[PDB]
Amino acid sequence: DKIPDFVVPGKCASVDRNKLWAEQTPNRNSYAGVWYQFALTNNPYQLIEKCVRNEYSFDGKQFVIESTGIAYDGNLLKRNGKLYPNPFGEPHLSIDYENSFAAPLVILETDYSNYACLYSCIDYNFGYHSDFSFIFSRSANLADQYVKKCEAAFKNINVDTTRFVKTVQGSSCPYDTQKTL
Amino acid sequence: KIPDFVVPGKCASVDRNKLWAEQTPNRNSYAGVWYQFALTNNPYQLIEKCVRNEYSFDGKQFVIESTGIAYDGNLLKRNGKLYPNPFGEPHLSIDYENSFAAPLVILETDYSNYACLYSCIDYNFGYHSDFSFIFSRSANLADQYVKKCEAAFKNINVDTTRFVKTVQGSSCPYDTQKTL
Repeated sequence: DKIPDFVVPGKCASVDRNKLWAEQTPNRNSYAGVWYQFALTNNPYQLIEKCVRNEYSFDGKQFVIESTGIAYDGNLLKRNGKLYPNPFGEPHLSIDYENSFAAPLVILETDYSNYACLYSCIDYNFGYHSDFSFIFSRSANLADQYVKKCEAAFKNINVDTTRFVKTVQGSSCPYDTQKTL
Repeated sequence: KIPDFVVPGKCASVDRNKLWAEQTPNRNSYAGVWYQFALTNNPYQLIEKCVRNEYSFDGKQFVIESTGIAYDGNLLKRNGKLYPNPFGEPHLSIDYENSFAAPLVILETDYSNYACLYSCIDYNFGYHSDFSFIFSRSANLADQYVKKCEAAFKNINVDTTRFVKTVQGSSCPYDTQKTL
């Protein structure tokens, strides 16, 4: 039987969240600014297809996010999000978007000034999980040397990195318009 | 051949503002114990049988302790919260430990006997998944109340033939559950 490639046998991987939380908590401000989605694994919840540009502002307690790009129907779209600590005190963040749902998000690795590797995972009641991974860049392109760092990080928690698909970015994108939305 | 909980089209419009206006003043009456009477197929629900949800309202949100028999036959406790949607939208978020948070609308409730609850998420490919529940204040629920819920789901075009009854009653260790 065929199932989607983002439904995978087994339980979500462990991820040493307490380590990452302690490393990231004092650096929150540095995570703010603009991040471009360089690539992601197949994700049925993402409404923005191309030129995905995420603007993060940090208010000391959470990040407010303005995500923009071209939707699957070819129109420009702006979505409003928030990233805040998980409400039960677990050492991870919730990413929540307006008119959507919220999901756990771990920053598996970032150097803050070039790239970030992101990960979210959900267990089902029937012996499978679904995970969603992103590679984020501070610019429209990202050098092979940083892509490999994410690839290693994902490979290490057992994610099939052949699942990554590159997002359209670059001078074909109307970034100046997107920022006015 | 897709799961019966992946449905064509966009999530339904549900008159959330009308609901919110009704329920806001009555939040305290929504606390206490609610049994899951029936639900549509849900892959995120870890508790299979004897599902008992205890709600406490602290003024801003509800704190939830959900208990019952897991799919492996063991007893399970899950901690949840229910709070206003953080963007200011007129609905609630239901959020469970080591899970995710989803929008939750109470389509109808009389507080003393039943509640009909609904959650919907849209996909980028033109389909949605919705999850529906019938809650009761007792292990059983009279027919007249089930029917009110069936009417409310029908009104939003949910196919009520998707509902399955949850095991409750004699076979359940509620006394032990209360203890977890």
